[PDB]
Amino acid sequence: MELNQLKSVPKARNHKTKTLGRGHGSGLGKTSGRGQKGQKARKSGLTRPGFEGGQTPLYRRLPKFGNARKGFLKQEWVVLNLNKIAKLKLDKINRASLIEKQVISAKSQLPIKLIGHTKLEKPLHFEVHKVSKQALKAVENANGSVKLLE
Amino acid sequence: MRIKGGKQTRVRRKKWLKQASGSFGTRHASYKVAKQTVIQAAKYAYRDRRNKKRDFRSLWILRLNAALREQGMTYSVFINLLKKHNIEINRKVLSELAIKEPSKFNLIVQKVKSEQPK
Amino acid sequence: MKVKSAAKKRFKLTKSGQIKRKHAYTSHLAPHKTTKQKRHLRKQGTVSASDFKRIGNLI
RNA sequence: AGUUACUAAGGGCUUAUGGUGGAUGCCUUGGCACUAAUAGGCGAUGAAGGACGUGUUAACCUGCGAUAAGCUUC
RNA sequence: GUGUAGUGGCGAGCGAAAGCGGAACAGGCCAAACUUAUCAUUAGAUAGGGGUUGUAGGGCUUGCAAUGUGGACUUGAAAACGAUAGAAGAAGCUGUUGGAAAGCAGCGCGCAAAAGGGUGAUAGCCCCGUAUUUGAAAUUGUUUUCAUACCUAGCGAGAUCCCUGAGUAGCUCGGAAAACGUUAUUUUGAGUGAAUCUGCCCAGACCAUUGGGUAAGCCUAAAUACUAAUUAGUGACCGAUAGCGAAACAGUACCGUGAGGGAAAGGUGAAAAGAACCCAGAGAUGGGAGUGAAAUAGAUUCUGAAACCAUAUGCCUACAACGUGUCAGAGCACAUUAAUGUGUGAUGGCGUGCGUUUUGAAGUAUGAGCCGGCGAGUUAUGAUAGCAAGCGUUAGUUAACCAGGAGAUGGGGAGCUGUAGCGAAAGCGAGUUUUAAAAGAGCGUUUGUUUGUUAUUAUAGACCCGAAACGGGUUGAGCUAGUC
RNA sequence: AGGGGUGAAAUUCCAAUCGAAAUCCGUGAUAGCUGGUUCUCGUCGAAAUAGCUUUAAGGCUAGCGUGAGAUCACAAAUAAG
RNA sequence: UUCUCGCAGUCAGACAGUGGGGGAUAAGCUUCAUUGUCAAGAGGGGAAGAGCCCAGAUCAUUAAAUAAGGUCCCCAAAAUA
RNA sequence: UUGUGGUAGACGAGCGUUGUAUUGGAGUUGAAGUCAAAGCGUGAGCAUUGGUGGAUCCAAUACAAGUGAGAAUGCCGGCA
RNA sequence: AAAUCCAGGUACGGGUGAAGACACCCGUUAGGCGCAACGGGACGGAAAGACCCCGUGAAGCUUUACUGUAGCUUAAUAUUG
RNA sequence: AAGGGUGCUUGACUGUGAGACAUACAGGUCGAACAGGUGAGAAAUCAGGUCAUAGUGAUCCGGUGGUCCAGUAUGGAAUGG
Ligand SMILES: [Mg+2]
Ligand SMILES: [Mg+2]
Ligand SMILES: [Mg+2]
Ligand SMILES: [Mg+2]
Ligand SMILES: [Mg+2]
Ligand SMILES: [Mg+2]
Ligand SMILES: [Mg+2]
Ligand SMILES: [Mg+2]
Ligand SMILES: [Mg+2]
Ligand SMILES: [Mg+2]
Ligand SMILES: [Mg+2]
Ligand SMILES: [Mg+2]
Ligand SMILES: [Mg+2]
Ligand SMILES: [Mg+2]
Ligand SMILES: [Mg+2]
Ligand SMILES: [Mg+2]
Ligand SMILES: [Mg+2]
Ligand SMILES: [Mg+2]
Ligand SMILES: [Mg+2]
Ligand SMILES: [Mg+2]
Ligand SMILES: [Mg+2]
Ligand SMILES: [Mg+2]
Ligand SMILES: [Mg+2]
Ligand SMILES: [Mg+2]
Ligand SMILES: [Mg+2]
Ligand SMILES: [Mg+2]
Ligand SMILES: [Mg+2]
Ligand SMILES: [Mg+2]
Ligand SMILES: [Mg+2]
Ligand SMILES: [Mg+2]
Ligand SMILES: [Mg+2]
Ligand SMILES: [Mg+2]
Ligand SMILES: [Mg+2]
Ligand SMILES: [Mg+2]
Ligand SMILES: [Mg+2]
Ligand SMILES: [Mg+2]
Ligand SMILES: [Mg+2]
Ligand SMILES: [Mg+2]
Ligand SMILES: [Mg+2]
Ligand SMILES: [Mg+2]
Ligand SMILES: [Mg+2]
Ligand SMILES: [Mg+2]
Ligand SMILES: [Mg+2]
Ligand SMILES: [Mg+2]
Ligand SMILES: [Mg+2]
Ligand SMILES: [Mg+2]
Ligand SMILES: [Mg+2]
Ligand SMILES: [Mg+2]
Ligand SMILES: [Mg+2]
Ligand SMILES: [Mg+2]
Ligand SMILES: [Mg+2]
Ligand SMILES: [Mg+2]
Ligand SMILES: [Mg+2]
Ligand SMILES: [Mg+2]
Ligand SMILES: [Mg+2]
Ligand SMILES: [Mg+2]
Ligand SMILES: [Mg+2]
Ligand SMILES: [Mg+2]
Ligand SMILES: [Mg+2]
Ligand SMILES: [Mg+2]
Ligand SMILES: [Mg+2]
Ligand SMILES: [Mg+2]
Ligand SMILES: [Mg+2]
Ligand SMILES: [Mg+2]
Ligand SMILES: [Mg+2]
Ligand SMILES: [Mg+2]
Ligand SMILES: [Mg+2]
Ligand SMILES: [Mg+2]
Ligand SMILES: [Mg+2]
Ligand SMILES: [Mg+2]
Ligand SMILES: [Mg+2]
Ligand SMILES: [Mg+2]
Ligand SMILES: [Mg+2]
Ligand SMILES: [Mg+2]
Ligand SMILES: [Mg+2]
Ligand SMILES: [Mg+2]
Ligand SMILES: [Mg+2]
Ligand SMILES: [Mg+2]
Repeated sequence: MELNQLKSVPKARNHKTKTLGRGHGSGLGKTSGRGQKGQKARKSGLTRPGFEGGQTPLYRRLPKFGNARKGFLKQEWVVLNLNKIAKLKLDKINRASLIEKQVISAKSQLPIKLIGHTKLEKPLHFEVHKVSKQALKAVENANGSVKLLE
Repeated sequence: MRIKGGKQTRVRRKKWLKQASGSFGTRHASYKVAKQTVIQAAKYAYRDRRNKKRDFRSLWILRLNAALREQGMTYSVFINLLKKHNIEINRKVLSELAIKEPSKFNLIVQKVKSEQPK
Repeated sequence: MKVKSAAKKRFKLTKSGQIKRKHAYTSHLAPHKTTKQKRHLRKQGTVSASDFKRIGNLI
């Protein structure tokens, strides 16, 4: 395309802009889509979100959830899942190898966890802080191995 | 970018003014009254097209009715005879015949009068 | 936009976007309800479709 | 006896012209928002801001201060 | 990081501190010990040496190694880069329309100069300039070099002695600061009040263990905030109702006792060559003449719209019930964006305006005297949904910042979304919560991300106009009320 | 000298204004209440109902409209039994 | 006309027939259920009329057949017994 | 073949103004503006000629908006 | 000059209609245009009704309405033997 | 019979719950069937309060009992779940 003839893909650039003040021929004149003389037709707006006209809102009607660990943050974990790790190409899965594969950031010290049930064909040698009993069963059903770092 | 209105309002206003040419005083001078008169005149024109279609039929019926009463026949029976004889002619052309061609109009009335239906 | 502090602490989300909630009438006046009513109100629920739209933009 | 035009004191319509008026169009020793640098003060050695006065020159504006529309030096 | 932990009549709302990525980076100095000299040395005071801390430091006594490196630092000398005036600075003629050439056409030329302004129209080569090369007697700014003051220096041994900031830290009673509506931490109006490196404070009440740090003394460049002003320049900014209220002599005229409020108004022509002279008139002025391309460009000075006021060709109108038009329709008068043409309309049929708000308006409801200009859905930051494009299954994409034209962009992977869910949570994991249960039931056992456009929405004044009001500051007792 | 003054007292007077001056500022106060909101064509096209509401001239959800997608029959309409 | 998603407007209704409540078998009254119209709908009949009857306007035609209603004149159209 | 009354409202397709970027073109042998006329379009709208006017303007494809006036006892100016 | 003014070429009777018509339906009357008068109508003009109601409006005032507070009073504590 | 009397008892249970009624939401109503351990009865069977429909109040806040959860460096505690 030249600079004197440049075109967008159809139905990508231009869409029908709803002009609210330019005449009745567009169907959006005078009132401009607000309705007629009520609260929603003034400049203020649409009240508050969640309001119910004075009736107790839904959130104010329902009991509050409880936070057992008040003031704490859940310990984040980096999880290696067995259904997808097969797609990744590597053997002897340790922290350093994941760093080279850039699954984990080198500036992170989160403990590695092993999760999954899906059967894997080739054997892998994991170095994981935590592993499920049946995930370990699947891994050791093949000729792989898992060592639990402490 | 301050777009300024000029030649846009005046052109569309002068169109309405041009349409309302020949009106009484301010009805052709001021744009507002001119616009109202054109809309009202358009409504009148629309309604009178329909009313013209009906009024000219009535006038043809009246002329045809008169042309028949001079010969002793009535409109109500003339059309019935026309239908039974299968003759299909507008009252417009029939009235035009009775005003322009008295002899041939009299020929049509003579055939519808007595000749065997079909 | 700020998430409403009352919308949270009362509405937890799920995998498919459903908004979990707790049943009301479970704070006091226990003898005025039957054990069937109490054990049915103990379980949690989800907001109805009439409120799903209003809670989605609230969270 | 019957059917009849001319009237225009004045008014209406179309078109053309003249007058009041400054809309539209073009322009601007003027404004606005910033960029890159400089600088971020003046004053008892009299400040900022004013009054008065000064011409071969009516008033106003600007400059100037009894050395008064300018004085000396580089 | 996140609108996260939290804080909120747990309502409206408010909202960090760690960590990570960047811009810049710098650490110094007193009091006390100890010692010197002097003060009727009652010093408990003055002036010096010594010292500045946490993997504790310093002083006391005793040795080795040192003559340096660096400053937030004083005076000078020299040099460089600038600022406040400037100098030089290339290249065209002919013909045509035209009042006028620079336009147009022919043939050329210069360029580190084709930014711009003027010149009788629209000029690279007519002029001033611009690119580029340069230049300061005098004042002033930045940097560098040399010298010169001031400050600035390591590692041991022994002694077991001394010093390390008091109405201070804590505590109680009322407040506050931090995101916190008072509470671990910080601060203070009243009261009380400690200890001295085996010491004191801190790690969200508090105690013990562990660890971190040295309060009650001071100074500290850089990155950061802003533009009244000076120089250069830019604008998908405005172009006399716009842009500053103010293009003009605008905070003026004017209004008010005062504080205070506050306008309108630009354009002759290339050049005044601004109309000598004649006629009418008292004169202004007008009509000729003259200049000029144009005087219907004449100082009333670019163009000159509508409402409004007058003149006239043509048609109609003085027995006529009219939202004034429409459909038919004679006669009259003309001839065009050549079209079953145009102007008027004797007469016949039909016919109670436009917006607003209402169940319902011709309305005895409302708003507009007419004309012209101005006048009301936007922007910034986020969320959802539709459409489309880029990249894709260990995906996708950068924010700040740096370089680059006030650029596209490159670097920057800090982070954000998705990849595994369930549970209040520890926790488990294609499972998980409930439960004695594996039974039953709830939720899951998959379909992504970054942009562009549109629609809606949240915070902001949020489509525009309109209150009576409230709070804070100033000006008024020249009118009037009281008193002297 | 103004949440003040003065008042032989009437809500008098305080610069033609006084149930509490004038002016500037917060300020573009707020208004569920009036008024206004500017070009065109085509397709489709409502409601004035229920519950709650310090709610009754307002608001939320449901009912009725519109755009996109799915469901082909077992879904939904019109007649007969 | 069922299900899912985006965007709404509506919460003042009116009259006519039919079955009732309140009123007095009064109201162009008020409150309900149901069938229609108007609201948001012109045309023809009703002399004139938002809601009654006939019906549903894409534009042009000086074409034809009809619905409610009507045929002495206004005003289109009739005659017999 | 079935359709095309319509307010609130939903959806789709377009016109017009100013400027910018790429192309091309017109203009003192007369551009914009401005007036008149017996033209062309389904609609916003678009041309042709002549008078006045004296220097800029037009067409196409995209982009950005202070982008469309008949009403607000709307503001300003003029005139009834 | 002035308020006023949607454009007007602006009759009466009965009826109708948003329920009291210069403009609608049916009839009657009326040559075009002034001047001097007087006020019947144009629900005439001037004042976004002061009466009534509505607004989760304002302001002034009152009290054993609520929450506070200036001032007054009592005690502890410091100055304080 | 769902009314009256007698004997034995406490199902006036624990964890649940396919499917429906009615509903804007929040809530309400009926309930087969499963596991545990019981009561009556020889057994079949019945019992998750009464012949049925009124006898009831959300959220926030704080208190009480239990508890296989948290415990702001660690062990507790405080304070929460
Ligand atoms: Mg519409
Ligand atoms: Mg809308
Ligand atoms: Mg309403
Ligand atoms: Mg309105
Ligand atoms: Mg509304
Ligand atoms: Mg309430
Ligand atoms: Mg305009
Ligand atoms: Mg005459
Ligand atoms: Mg005349
Ligand atoms: Mg020179
Ligand atoms: Mg030169
Ligand atoms: Mg030039
Ligand atoms: Mg402490
Ligand atoms: Mg605070
Ligand atoms: Mg220590
Ligand atoms: Mg702790
Ligand atoms: Mg210390
Ligand atoms: Mg101005
Ligand atoms: Mg002006
Ligand atoms: Mg004065
Ligand atoms: Mg002259
Ligand atoms: Mg003039
Ligand atoms: Mg002029
Ligand atoms: Mg006559
Ligand atoms: Mg007569
Ligand atoms: Mg009449
Ligand atoms: Mg007539
Ligand atoms: Mg007529
Ligand atoms: Mg009429
Ligand atoms: Mg309008
Ligand atoms: Mg009304
Ligand atoms: Mg009414
Ligand atoms: Mg009237
Ligand atoms: Mg009235
Ligand atoms: Mg009104
Ligand atoms: Mg009026
Ligand atoms: Mg106007
Ligand atoms: Mg999107
Ligand atoms: Mg980048
Ligand atoms: Mg399961
Ligand atoms: Mg994609
Ligand atoms: Mg006095
Ligand atoms: Mg007050
Ligand atoms: Mg009184
Ligand atoms: Mg007075
Ligand atoms: Mg306002
Ligand atoms: Mg209010
Ligand atoms: Mg339709
Ligand atoms: Mg209805
Ligand atoms: Mg109903
Ligand atoms: Mg209301
Ligand atoms: Mg709704
Ligand atoms: Mg009703
Ligand atoms: Mg009702
Ligand atoms: Mg009825
Ligand atoms: Mg009744
Ligand atoms: Mg009744
Ligand atoms: Mg009624
Ligand atoms: Mg309505
Ligand atoms: Mg009708
Ligand atoms: Mg009729
Ligand atoms: Mg139709
Ligand atoms: Mg027929
Ligand atoms: Mg018939
Ligand atoms: Mg007849
Ligand atoms: Mg339609
Ligand atoms: Mg353009
Ligand atoms: Mg022209
Ligand atoms: Mg505008
Ligand atoms: Mg009546
Ligand atoms: Mg009123
Ligand atoms: Mg109140
Ligand atoms: Mg209030
Ligand atoms: Mg005391
Ligand atoms: Mg018994
Ligand atoms: Mg019993
Ligand atoms: Mg409470
Ligand atoms: Mg602990």
